[PDB]
Amino acid sequence: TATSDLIESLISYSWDDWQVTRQEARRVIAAIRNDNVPDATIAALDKSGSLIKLFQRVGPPELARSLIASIAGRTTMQRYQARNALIRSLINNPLGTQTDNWIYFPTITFFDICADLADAAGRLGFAAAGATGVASQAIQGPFSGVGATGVNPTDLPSIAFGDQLKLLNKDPATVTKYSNPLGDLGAYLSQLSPQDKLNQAQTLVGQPISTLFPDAYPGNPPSRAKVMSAAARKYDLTPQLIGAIILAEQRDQTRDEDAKDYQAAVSIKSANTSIGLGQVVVSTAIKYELFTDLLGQPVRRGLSRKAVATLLASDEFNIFATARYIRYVANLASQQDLRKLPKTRGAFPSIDLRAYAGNPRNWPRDNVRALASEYTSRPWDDNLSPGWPMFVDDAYATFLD
Amino acid sequence: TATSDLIESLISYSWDDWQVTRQEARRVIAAIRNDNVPDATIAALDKSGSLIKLFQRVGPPELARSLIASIAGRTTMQRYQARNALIRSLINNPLGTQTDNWIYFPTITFFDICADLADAAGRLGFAAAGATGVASQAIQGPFSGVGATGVNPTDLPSIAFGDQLKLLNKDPATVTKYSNPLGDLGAYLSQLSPQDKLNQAQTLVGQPISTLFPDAYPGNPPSRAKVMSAAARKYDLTPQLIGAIILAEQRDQTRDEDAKDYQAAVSIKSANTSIGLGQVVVSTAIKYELFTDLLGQPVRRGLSRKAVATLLASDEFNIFATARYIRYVANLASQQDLRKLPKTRGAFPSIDLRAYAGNPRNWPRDNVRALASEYTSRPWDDNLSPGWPMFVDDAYATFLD
Amino acid sequence: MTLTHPNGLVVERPVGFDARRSAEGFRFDEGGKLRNPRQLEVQRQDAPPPPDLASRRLGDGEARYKVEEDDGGSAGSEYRLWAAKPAGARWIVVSASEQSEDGEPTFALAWALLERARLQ
Amino acid sequence: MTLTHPNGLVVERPVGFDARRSAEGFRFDEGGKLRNPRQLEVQRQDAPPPPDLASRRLGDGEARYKVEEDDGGSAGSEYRLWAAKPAGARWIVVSASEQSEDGEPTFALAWALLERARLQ
Ligand SMILES: [Ca+2]
Ligand SMILES: [Ca+2]
Ligand SMILES: [Ca+2]
Ligand SMILES: [Ca+2]
Ligand SMILES: [Ca+2]
Ligand SMILES: [Ca+2]
Ligand SMILES: [Ca+2]
Ligand SMILES: [Ca+2]
Repeated sequence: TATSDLIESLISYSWDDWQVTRQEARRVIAAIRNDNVPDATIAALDKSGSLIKLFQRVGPPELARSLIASIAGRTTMQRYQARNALIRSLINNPLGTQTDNWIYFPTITFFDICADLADAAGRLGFAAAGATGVASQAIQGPFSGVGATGVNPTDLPSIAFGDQLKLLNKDPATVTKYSNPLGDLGAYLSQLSPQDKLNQAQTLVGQPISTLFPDAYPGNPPSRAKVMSAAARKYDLTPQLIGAIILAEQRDQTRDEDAKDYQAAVSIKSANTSIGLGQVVVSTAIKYELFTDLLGQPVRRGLSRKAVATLLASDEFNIFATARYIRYVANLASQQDLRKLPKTRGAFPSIDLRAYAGNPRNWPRDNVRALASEYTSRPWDDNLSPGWPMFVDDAYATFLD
Repeated sequence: TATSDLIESLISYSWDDWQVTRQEARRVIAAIRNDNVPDATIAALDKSGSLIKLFQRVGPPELARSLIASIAGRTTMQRYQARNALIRSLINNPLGTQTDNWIYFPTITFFDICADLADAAGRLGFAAAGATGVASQAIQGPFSGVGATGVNPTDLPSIAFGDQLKLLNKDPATVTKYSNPLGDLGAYLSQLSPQDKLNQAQTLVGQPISTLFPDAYPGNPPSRAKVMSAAARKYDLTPQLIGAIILAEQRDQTRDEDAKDYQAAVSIKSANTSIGLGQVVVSTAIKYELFTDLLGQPVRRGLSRKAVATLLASDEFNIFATARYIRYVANLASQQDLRKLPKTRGAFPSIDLRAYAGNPRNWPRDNVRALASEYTSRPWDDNLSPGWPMFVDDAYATFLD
Repeated sequence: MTLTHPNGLVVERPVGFDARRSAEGFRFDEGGKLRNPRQLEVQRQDAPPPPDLASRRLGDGEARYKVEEDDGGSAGSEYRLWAAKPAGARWIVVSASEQSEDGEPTFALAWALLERARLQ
Repeated sequence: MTLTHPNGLVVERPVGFDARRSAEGFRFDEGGKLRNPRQLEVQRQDAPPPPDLASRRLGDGEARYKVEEDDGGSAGSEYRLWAAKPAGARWIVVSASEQSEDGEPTFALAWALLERARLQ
């Protein structure tokens, strides 16, 4: 195709041309993204023996990520040829895309996450680009994590050696610095006006997702809002429920807590921390297969624990993980018997176990309040969080209006 | 040859047999070492096209390391042919031998080291199998390093993680733990009987060298004594002088210092520590080319800083480096103005600068003392170790008997 | 400051908690409307501990303990301490819970409550 | 105990070192017959430190410090310290030697001998 030819001249070597420069590489990735006939283009490049060449010559990992991601995401019936071509490319130089943030995804797996992700996004309706709504500049205190900030947890500097040490000794002044920032939840809400509350909510939802696979998307990455909508649809929730859960979490999250969240999960300890937007716990992600709707079974099976923890620091994966687990908790409650749950009926007299089976629009406000308890803690053990239900409930008010 | 044929059967593929068992490889590495016409065997293997097959088929790094080490040092005429075949077999950046301890040696670099080493031991006289003289069982405290122990620093477990951090934080109690174990040197010597002293000396010298290239030698590794002898001959010292410097080093050395010594040299810091029997500083090994006599100019140039720090933990390379550095220090002293070294002569008045140019047999004892000072510290800056001269002299007397 | 049950149990009340005397002893819930509040519980009892449980010196005496861990939520896993020391022929028991994201909690408080408890 | 030169300088001797005074002031060498003895030295200087000196906030005031490094022997590299602090019209200088294998030495003892050192 036209795009095939352009790429052939950009990657082809001549007597006076022996490298695919950094700029020709960018021209190549641009040409792939802006192509109207991606499948034909690739078959062409395969026919010419230049498909393999393309993967070997676009060189620095960051560029190989864009290339690999754009081709994984845009190509339907040619995916295999592309994938084979890439495998065949990894001999000699098997480093590929497996550097930096992507250190835990084997290059071939990075391809596969990108392909599945682009499929999911189109099929579930979050492929479309999002206006670049503004993010907070906070770097400390409540609401300074990725929710407020758009700064991805895997992009945060490593915790200094002094601190990692005090953090191993369990020195509380330090465990503070790096744990949940709020104590009195009620007291915190008291400081926010109706407007400040609204502003946060908009800050959270209006941003493009902080994603690790930006180029799996046809254009710019979607708004979080778009992604929450899509996840609400899949799990019979509402995007306002989801946002309330997440805003609650992001209020009780700091930038340092994001750092600790991620780095403790991929360090030797392989910690079972709660990560990302919705504060999903690593083992729970795996145990309940929270990526089911974005990743094929084959791909998920191969995922290391540390890869899963990295995926949770990608906004779309965390949003879907959060939504699916909420629909889990609600479901688990529909099968419960309220008689055997005395303290629960005590704390939320209007609670309605049957209604949980369906949409949150037909839920009593006490179903949200109770689910809030049973999200920050063990689901339906008759042990309730005293302060989280009012805290999630407030955020829900802000989203409902 | 008889040997080429046996090998040819052991590595040949038949119908429905296309793998070389681990048992087959061992018989091949065995058969090689038991060969009386190893040059003819090689040529008879290349004449069949079996020689490239050989290197291709023996795959696990531990066995490839034994096969390559063995052929590199039993060949003369046919050595280049084997090296040719090896390169040919390195198709697609295989691992080869470049795993584990040998991770800082590219496979051609491993072959090229066994070649020079095997040749160096024949030419210099340390090829012959040493008695399996026995090592100490100690795992901490003075005299528990490799000199006492036979346990290579590169086989030592990684330093516990909590500890790594404390070291990075320059924690006194922890640096204490991984540094020189001795404070008052005189006290140490008092608490030893002249018979304890004699046993440390025998244990140091009596053991087979702790070598990274065991199979480069015709049979078992030489004794440290044998290597020390060859090294004293080469630089016009005596093995007693070499021994006394090393024994004093090994007394102020523990297992935990052996681990700190190497791991800090090849961690991200690329540290400038003193490593191995003679406690040679990594940067000093390079600056003064302390392996000149075992490896050729080709091989040496290629060597990464970490390769050098890894060679420093190979007893024969260390002993040769140590001897060379000593002759250096002595040399640098024969070029000196005693009148411009007032502290030096104050402390060792019988010091005879001229006679440092010749053999230690003819040095005044005060010359061994002053050279000790100027081995543990800057050579000839007219600042002295107060303790190290009496400490090395004591080890010297023990060796002189 | 110092609580004295009618059955002999005397414990020191953890600073910052709601004291509330139960049947066999006391029950402390952490003050405030917190997301992840600590729940403590001392009581007296004639029976011995459940058969087989880790030991450990608790100051000058023994302590029979067990730490459960379960799935929780975004706040971490549920940790339940169960601890009993001998008070002569009888036993003082402490119970405790709290979520953690960062592995097993110290339970510093629950232990200082078992350690300082007494009968008479 | 607490040395006090005539020229105004009053320092607190480091445990285990040979107190020995020189014209400008004091000198400290480490007792024992050590392989790698530390060796400080304090003086009351007039002329100010050369321009290039780095800074660290030592105590409540600031310190102008220089740090040398040279090839040593098997005890590691030579490391000479150099630091001065505002002392009225003049300065109180600390001078400290040491070999090291593990990069630059902390100099805890050379800093404590400047933080404490005052003038009459
Ligand atoms: Ca080009
Ligand atoms: Ca949090
Ligand atoms: Ca968390
Ligand atoms: Ca619960
Ligand atoms: Ca076979
Ligand atoms: Ca040492
Ligand atoms: Ca050392
Ligand atoms: Ca010196």
